[PDB]
Amino acid sequence: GSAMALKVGVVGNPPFVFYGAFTGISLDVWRAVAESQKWNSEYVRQNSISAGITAVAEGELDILIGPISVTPERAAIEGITFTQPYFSSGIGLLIPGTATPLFRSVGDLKNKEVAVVRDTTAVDWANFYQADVRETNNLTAAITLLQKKQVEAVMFDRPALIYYTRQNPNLNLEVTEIRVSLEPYGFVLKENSPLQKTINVEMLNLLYSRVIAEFTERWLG
Amino acid sequence: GSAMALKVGVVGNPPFVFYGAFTGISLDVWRAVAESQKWNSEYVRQNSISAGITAVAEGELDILIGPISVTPERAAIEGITFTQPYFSSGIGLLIPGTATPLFRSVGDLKNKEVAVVRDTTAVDWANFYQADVRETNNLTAAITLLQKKQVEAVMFDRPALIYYTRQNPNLNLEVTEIRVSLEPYGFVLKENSPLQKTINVEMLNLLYSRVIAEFTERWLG
Ligand SMILES: N[C@@H](CCC(=O)O)C(=O)O
Ligand SMILES: N[C@@H](CCC(=O)O)C(=O)O
Repeated sequence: GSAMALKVGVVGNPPFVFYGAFTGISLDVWRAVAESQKWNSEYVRQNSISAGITAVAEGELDILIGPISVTPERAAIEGITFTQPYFSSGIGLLIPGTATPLFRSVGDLKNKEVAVVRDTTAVDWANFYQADVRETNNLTAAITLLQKKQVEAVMFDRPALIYYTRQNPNLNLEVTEIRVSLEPYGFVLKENSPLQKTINVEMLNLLYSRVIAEFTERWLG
Repeated sequence: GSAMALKVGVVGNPPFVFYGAFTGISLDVWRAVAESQKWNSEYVRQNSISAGITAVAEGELDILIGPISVTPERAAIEGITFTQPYFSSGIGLLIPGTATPLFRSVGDLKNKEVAVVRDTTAVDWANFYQADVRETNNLTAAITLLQKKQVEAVMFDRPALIYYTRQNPNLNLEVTEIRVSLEPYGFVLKENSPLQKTINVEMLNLLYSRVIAEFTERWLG
């Protein structure tokens, strides 16, 4: 097809998004949608979810894809609308194997030095649970702070934390059973976008046919 | 407030919707949204989800509330759009206590006489799993068919089935551990509705603040 390409902003971490050029669960979901419509895409990495959402509202992007948590604050941003969610995720905690007795509930987060990645929902949850929040630029940085000793835990999306531990079994880090929150992931479109219905219908088809589950199993099963 | 009332279509069964005038989890969610905006409502019972969706598309209703499963086929209906989902439900099976050994998986549904309520997602799931589908007008009718012997099971939303058994412990009916599907519940608005963002933001607030969980616990905890 020689039709104008949709400008797709990409943000997020493994296993939902990997940067080569772009792969992961979120990319698999988007590509299945685009292919079903024979649409062309032009991918543009975004610095953060906030930057990406503004780019969609300002018309610089047609859609923002990735493991984007659907939150009240984000849904309130003028000019944008979320698609139906395609994944139900949880925000968890990564800690040293020796610290497992210390982290048994969210109440245990109070006053503990917790590392979080900037512009992620974890920043707000860590503040809400009264932790000693230490913001970092990326997950690697947050985990490097855990490997040193500045922090006692890293709060971030559970699938990303589990994926990380699986690439570094040598580290002896553990993802607690604690679920700080349950959050749905969705894509972001311009409000009243003429693409909204088509995208929702296709994402729902992928969801109900268990195709999204297959994508997830390929990266985290 | 003397502002024009929003026309709210109501459809569904307990514990999400009860008909006096209207109560239940779905009504609690909607009322919390309306109250936060100081909106006036005018409730109109709908015969079915399909009828209700058409009424929203045709402008007869401003919104359709209830335990409405967000499906690809419904999302594809012209002129409407679903809100963000507010509940994650499962479609289950109600069977006699003596039949528990017979229903251990969806594969066991093949050729079994299954009762379903017309215009519910269960009709499609029962057909998909190759059951001997017997459509009925309402849940009471489907269960009355189970109490007789025309059917070997009733396929319907799990929370409604559990609620039913709890009002009739004398019956000795059991809700199997089988989950035929996992489906999100949402409300239906007119496509590009000027109410969409406000409604989504409020429903998300209720969700994240655990208020929706409190509503559910009040009727099924
Ligand atoms: N789900 C997180 C982002 C997770 C990630 O960057 O992988 C958020 O929406 O803030
Ligand atoms: N969730 C079902 C309806 C359940 C009910 O009527 O209570 C559907 O969307 O078909």
